Amino acid sequence: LLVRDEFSVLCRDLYALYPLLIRYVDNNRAHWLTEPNANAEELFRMVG
Amino acid sequence: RFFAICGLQEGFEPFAINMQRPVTTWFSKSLPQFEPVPPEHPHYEVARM
Repeated sequence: LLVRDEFSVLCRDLYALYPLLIRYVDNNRAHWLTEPNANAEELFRMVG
Repeated sequence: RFFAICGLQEGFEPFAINMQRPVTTWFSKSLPQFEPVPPEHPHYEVARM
């Protein structure tokens, strides 16, 4: 019962959120070519 | 050939997944042939007197 955490718990969440919306825009095109041989033969690599 | 990447991991099966013979097919011939006039032909009306 404390709205003081709204500055701590929340707010700062947007800092990591905007950071997360940077690497995801790069891995997308990366997976738009690493899906053929990745899904073929075997896997393990992308399983992580 | 491709399938795999699309298909299996979203729920799809080929058309003739389990059959013991090839699927028959049709086509348009071209050669005209006579046939009775359908009474729903936009602009053609025939009747008996």
